Amino acid sequence: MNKEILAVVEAVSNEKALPREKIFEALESALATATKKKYEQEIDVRVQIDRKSGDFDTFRRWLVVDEVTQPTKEITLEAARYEDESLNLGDYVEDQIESVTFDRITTQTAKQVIVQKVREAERAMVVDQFREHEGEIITGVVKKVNRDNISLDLGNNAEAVILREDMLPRENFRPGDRVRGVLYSVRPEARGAQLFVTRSKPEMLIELFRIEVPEIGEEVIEIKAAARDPGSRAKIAVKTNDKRIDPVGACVGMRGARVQAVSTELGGERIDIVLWDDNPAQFVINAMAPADVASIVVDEDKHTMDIAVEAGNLAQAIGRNGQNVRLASQ
Amino acid sequence: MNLTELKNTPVSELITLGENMGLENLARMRKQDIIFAILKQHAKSGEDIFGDGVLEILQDGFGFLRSADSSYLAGPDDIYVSPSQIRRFNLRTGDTISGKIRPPKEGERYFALLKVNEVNFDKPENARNKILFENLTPLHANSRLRMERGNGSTEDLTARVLDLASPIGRGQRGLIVAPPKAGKTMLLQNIAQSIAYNHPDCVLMVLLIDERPEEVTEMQRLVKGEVVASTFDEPASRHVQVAEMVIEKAKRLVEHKKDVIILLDSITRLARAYNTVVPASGKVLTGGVDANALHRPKRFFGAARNVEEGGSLTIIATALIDTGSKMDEVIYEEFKGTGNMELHLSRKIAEKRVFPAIDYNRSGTRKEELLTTQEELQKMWILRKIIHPMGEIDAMEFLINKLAMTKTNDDFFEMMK
RNA sequence: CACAUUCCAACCACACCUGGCGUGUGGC
DNA sequence: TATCCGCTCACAATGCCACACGCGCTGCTCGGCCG
Repeated sequence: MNKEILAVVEAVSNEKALPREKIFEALESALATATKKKYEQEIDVRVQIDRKSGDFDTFRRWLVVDEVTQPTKEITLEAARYEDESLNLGDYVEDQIESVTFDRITTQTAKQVIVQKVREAERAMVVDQFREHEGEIITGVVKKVNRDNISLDLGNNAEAVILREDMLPRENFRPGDRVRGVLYSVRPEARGAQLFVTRSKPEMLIELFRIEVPEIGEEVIEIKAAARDPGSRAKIAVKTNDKRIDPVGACVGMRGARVQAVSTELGGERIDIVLWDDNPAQFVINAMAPADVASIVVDEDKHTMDIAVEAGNLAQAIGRNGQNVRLASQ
Repeated sequence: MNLTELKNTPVSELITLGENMGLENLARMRKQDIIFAILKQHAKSGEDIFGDGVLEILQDGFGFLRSADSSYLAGPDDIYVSPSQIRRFNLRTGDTISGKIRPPKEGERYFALLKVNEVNFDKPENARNKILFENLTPLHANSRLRMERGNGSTEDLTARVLDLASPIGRGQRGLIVAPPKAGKTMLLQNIAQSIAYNHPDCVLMVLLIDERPEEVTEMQRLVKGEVVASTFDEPASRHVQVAEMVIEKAKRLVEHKKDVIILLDSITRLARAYNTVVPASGKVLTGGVDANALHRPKRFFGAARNVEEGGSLTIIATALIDTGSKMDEVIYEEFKGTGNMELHLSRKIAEKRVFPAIDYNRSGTRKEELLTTQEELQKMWILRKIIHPMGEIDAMEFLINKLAMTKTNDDFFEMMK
């Protein structure tokens, strides 16, 4: 029998994702499930196949508690006199041996646990190797699109997920194109979707800058705050530690080229880049650009900013859905 | 409307063009599908079409016109031709065909080439009269392909030392024995820029197989030449297909008396793909590599030759060694004694921040006297005599210092006196 | 210029196995 | 050449099912030969 388990442990194709130790512990869990299915009772046990010495064996777990239900896993907190427990809780025994691990039900449950854990192991390895990319822009091809979630192939058995809020209300994709995005959420213990990648943010735009601007990356133009209505607007107020570097002159570029390049990379999104000030009044004056206001009432007790606009600039100070305000309000 | 002048346009330009043509939101379909729909509508407005593409004959006998940007893949933007045209104009694999094309019909899924106006940049009448590539008589390289740029920058040295290590000519067979972490991509970029500046007459062909996509997008818009690559996101089928078809294109170009040069990276991964695509031969040697699995790569490597009648096919293939792979070990063992031009790169110098990490004594070129006059012959002989007793890293750094001390190889030869 | 085979969203097509001949046995 | 007769060779003597079983001029020499 040990020859069969040695053959199945050596015949693993992805020995990296599942080395001998975790493969043997998977087989241990499978044999424990098989033993559970053997007896009508529900007793959890361990195997300890003895990877390199010889064949396998089985133990019996107690999980010492004051309960009595399923006495196969019931031992009182003081039953440590004879049989050499000596501890309060956690004392287990090797009582049960002679576990059949080759019949039809055993083989079926073994294959089930093996496939479940190879899925778990590939998930764990891909998340551990591509999680540090959280905050960077990575490309990838989509392979399935649905009304609630879409999948992405990154390569080397790497699967990324994009939800509905992860996509723009009007952006579009289909299996075959190479889309880029930043990974924002990570769940190395998730059962399904693992690599929550999207853009859906202005900080993603910041990363875009870090990729497209050689100056950005050494903190030459500090980005203070930014808000984005997806596919609609991108308000952003940045500062500059230097006095000769103009943010609306450098970050915007020449005759509106860098901002227009980012807009056409996002699919025509109006981006308002403005200079940050050390006062909330002038900050919100400049944030509603393009506009012209001469009313500032800031209240830190009520967190209120009364910024009245001149009659005529209303449609320019509010915009569609209150954009120039709703972004500035956030 | 030509296919190239429409496809090399940016994706956003295609989206705006389709939206101006009165279509659904084009952000859903892929680039090939966008091109297909755009051509469908542009033909629905009349507009007799003019297309082009590289020919591929399938097992049935018909032909498909693949495009260069899609790395010669199958898509709705493909042009179908019946075997009747192939029998009439005497076409073959690798022949780029350009001419008039029409809209498709119901039940048809591809366009039809009506009449060809260009075959491999030639008259369609002379397309049937061309000597086969196999019937040609190979020879040694005679015309020297100088790689010296002449500006003496921090990158030109990369080619200068090259010309100081192993001369290269038209139709030469080249191997690059370099371990990883060495900068083979930098060497390829330098040699591509050198061949684009010095010899713009000969067509440059650069191929990247089983490569990461970043290098693909870098090479596709950095060098002056038609860049076709194939990333690892596809099975070995596409790899071997693009290899066969690019070598067929090169053979057709040489048959049309054109000097072609193929930069390949890497021959090891291509041999890996050729091994995993071919069925088993019955037995197995060390490394899991089949016996006949290397027949196709070896052929690919032997296709390079200097034609006596006209044209040439130079190849420079990079090999992966020192990777701890049994498969790569046996592949390099097989490919070692195969070519006449080899360049060995030292990993110890590579990851010692001494670029370009070259190995002088290990590298060389057979029949190098046919690619250089007596002057550079004696100069290189003196250089080899003075560098042989020296070590590896010290000699490399001394040579690169004496090279950077000047602009070109002539000034170095003069200062060596 | 012309006939023109147009290659692998649910799913339709990808479905199955012995008296050839003799002999023997039994019932109507 | 009749004509009955004999020889002998070619053509017959229900018709349904159920089950079982099976391989008796091919092994050793001479003549062939287009993917």
